[PDB]
Amino acid sequence: STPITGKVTAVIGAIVDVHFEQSELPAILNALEIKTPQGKLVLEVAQHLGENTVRTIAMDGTEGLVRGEKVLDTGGPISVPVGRETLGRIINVIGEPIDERGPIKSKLRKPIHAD
Amino acid sequence: TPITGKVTAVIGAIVDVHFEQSELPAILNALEIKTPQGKLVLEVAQHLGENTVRTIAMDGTEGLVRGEKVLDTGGPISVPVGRETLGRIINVIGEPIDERGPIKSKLRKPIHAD
Amino acid sequence: SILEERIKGVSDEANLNETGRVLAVGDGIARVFGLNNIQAEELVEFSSGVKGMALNLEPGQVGIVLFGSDRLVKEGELVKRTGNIVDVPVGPGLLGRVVDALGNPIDGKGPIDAAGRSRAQVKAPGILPRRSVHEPVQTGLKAVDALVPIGRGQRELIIGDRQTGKTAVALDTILNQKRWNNGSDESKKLYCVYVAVGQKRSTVAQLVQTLEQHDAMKYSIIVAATASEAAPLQYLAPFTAASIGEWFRDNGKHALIVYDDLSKQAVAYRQLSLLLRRPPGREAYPGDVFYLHSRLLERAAKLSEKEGSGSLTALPVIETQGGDVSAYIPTNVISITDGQIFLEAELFYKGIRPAINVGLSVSRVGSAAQVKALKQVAGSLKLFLAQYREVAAFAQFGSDLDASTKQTLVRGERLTQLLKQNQYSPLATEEQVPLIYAGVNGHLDGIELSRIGEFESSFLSYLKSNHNELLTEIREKGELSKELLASLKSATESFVAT
Amino acid sequence: PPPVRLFGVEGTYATALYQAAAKNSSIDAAFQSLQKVESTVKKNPKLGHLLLNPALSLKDRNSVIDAIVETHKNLDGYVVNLLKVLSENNRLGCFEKIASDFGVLNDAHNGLLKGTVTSAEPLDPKSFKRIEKALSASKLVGQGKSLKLENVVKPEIKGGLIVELGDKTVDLSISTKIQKLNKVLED
Repeated sequence: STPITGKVTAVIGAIVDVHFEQSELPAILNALEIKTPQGKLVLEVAQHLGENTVRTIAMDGTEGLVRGEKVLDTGGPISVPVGRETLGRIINVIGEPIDERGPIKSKLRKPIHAD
Repeated sequence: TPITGKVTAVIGAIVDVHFEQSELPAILNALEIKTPQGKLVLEVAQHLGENTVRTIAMDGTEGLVRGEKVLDTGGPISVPVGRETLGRIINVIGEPIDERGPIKSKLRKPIHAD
Repeated sequence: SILEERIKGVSDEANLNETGRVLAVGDGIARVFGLNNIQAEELVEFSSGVKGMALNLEPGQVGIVLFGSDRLVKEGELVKRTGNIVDVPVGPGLLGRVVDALGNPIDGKGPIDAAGRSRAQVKAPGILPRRSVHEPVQTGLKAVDALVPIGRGQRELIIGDRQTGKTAVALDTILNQKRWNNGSDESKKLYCVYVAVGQKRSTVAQLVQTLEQHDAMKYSIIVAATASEAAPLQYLAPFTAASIGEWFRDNGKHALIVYDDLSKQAVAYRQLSLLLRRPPGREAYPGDVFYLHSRLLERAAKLSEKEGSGSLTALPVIETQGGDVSAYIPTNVISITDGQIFLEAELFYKGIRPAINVGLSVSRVGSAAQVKALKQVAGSLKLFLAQYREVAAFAQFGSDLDASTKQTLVRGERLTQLLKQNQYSPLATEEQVPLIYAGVNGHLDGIELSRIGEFESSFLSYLKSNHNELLTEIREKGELSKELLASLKSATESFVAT
Repeated sequence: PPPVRLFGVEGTYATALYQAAAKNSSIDAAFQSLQKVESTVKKNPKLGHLLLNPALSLKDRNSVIDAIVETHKNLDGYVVNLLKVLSENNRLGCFEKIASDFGVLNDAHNGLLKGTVTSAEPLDPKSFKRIEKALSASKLVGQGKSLKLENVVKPEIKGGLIVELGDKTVDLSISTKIQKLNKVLED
């Protein structure tokens, strides 16, 4: 878990609103992971709306979401892998291999947002 | 049914009633507001809850005093049909216009149908 | 004490997990007070019998889209979570059956022989699961086959103004698949799934009768969601049709899925979004309209040896009401799809009926899905036509143009007339190869425009009688040998004119 | 005008009722007794958890009157009218909200103030008193107004201190100073 535990409040589509614990708010552009049998669904925090209720946009797909579902926080922008070991392989948005030559094992990772 | 209510609001011809029974006449039921305008035919289209429905009003809402009794027709408007409706001109309320007297009808049917 | 007892007395006394009591009714979209634990997209059985899936899980009050009428619904009722996301029977029993959205046979040939159940959304086959396409399929419309060759796994968007035989274009494809249907191989056999959304029961009924007449109803599945039938059910109708398709594909068997029309699907989702108060996009079609369409269309594939070997072929259809392709829904779809099969209204009146305007028709997948023989013959069919289009445009003036341009003009005119297609007539590819050879090798350039129609019928007959050796070979070898081309050359010449 | 404008969203109508409690001025003591009514709501919360439950109409208003019959009468006729008003507006989720806000107005009239000295870590009690003293020996607590200085622990609010009270702070934390040091040595 994390003290930044949020419980979904509203799934109205890609928009999924989460109700993080008071005084334990995340920051805009963070990456939330929700443990799921589909892997971890990543929701990008895009607003704070008040009293530790955020409105986040889903990155990956949604369905069967239990409203009130605990939300762990990665704490920041999605971290891809970087390296020359990212050469010659298919990678996806969250950085997962599509060629399935196993995990893109790399020395370093970097966030998606960079200045 | 003898479910009465009063007219809380009169926003256009989309009157809102506040029924006393928490049984609110189902969607597509019909209501008569008892007035010197005869009846006014309304058809429940939303229940806004709180025992306050919001009703489409088919007949004119002019002169409505707020808090005016309603009576529940209890279902979709029952038209008059028959082979003796042949040669009759009927209004929306299902009543003559050509005054070939009261509509000779045996069976009266709900306006909505599947 | 007394107040706590009395409080318990006026209180519901249910935690409203698995249940919740309706509150505020109307607009065919409900709102329930309760349902604290609920899974998304789950099916909830309202205790007025009606069942409704849930699309808004807004705090404390779940916005549940009914699959039925709200006239059945009365506020304050309980809704009890079915606990199942929507699912459909899928099976080979659908062959020769019309089914409604929930799969209930509306043809009334009784319960489907359903070899499975499926889930409303089933994810598209990945990069690796697909085989690289090389599966030709021919619609029996020469212009389509030649100019925009159709393969299996690709999406080709049939677009053009409404009911200008919009239906009829699709049905032509189905009829030529008889040639494959007769054929024993399952990779040949397309189990064709025609989806009719928003369309009236009478139209569909006429269509099934036509299919029965043409005896293709057998290998046909008709998935229908008529106009009356619910807006969620209409939205759900392509995706559960798709599931039936994935099952064929998975089985290794090939199929073709017609989605006519996606445009009414968009209107349905629009209705839902505007009565779920969800933000409506451009033209009031919601922000995640693209998400629906893209996932549906990308489910089409041809599979490798990883799984199956089947291929679902897709033909999406958008009827452009305005005829405006720059509208949000056509634009979104156009980007998604691998082709456009633009039709022109003016050319319909010009006498091509159906009329296909191939200026805005593309098939990016191309002639790897085109028969080798047919690739050869229609090779410069394109060049001549392309020249004809430009040449014809200047040529209307009525001036006596330079002869080289009028060589084009004269040849080009004959080609258009040659191409002309008549409704309810599919053409055999073996007997489309001669006509395109004849034209391309210019044996019909001389033949007068007026009698091109006369010549065509006779020519086929003359070959059928005499050069029937040629026809057998075209079918048998599917690529034309030099010898066969020469033989064909002589043959065309042999029937100098009718 | 009530001491301090809340801005008053919903509960602010009840803050105007607190102005009426100053007007019929026994309503100032009515704010103490209404704090006793909030204490009754603090005994309530099994029923209060049911009270966040929607849909109690005229029967909900009668049920609220039954809870009021369990009560002794703290906040009087203004409180009874507020019970009817909140019943009429049908919301228990801004029931305690009005309570907190009425509390702010009440303790504003009393003149009590609330400060805080968020720091990375807890601070001495000697420190607590010395800052409360300091605040009294500054214009911030002009004296005539009380203070409840609460040190809060928030290591996220890095080393040093931040004192807060009014719209006035002194922030002698580490992070801000480090920030400034860095910036100029990147210039």
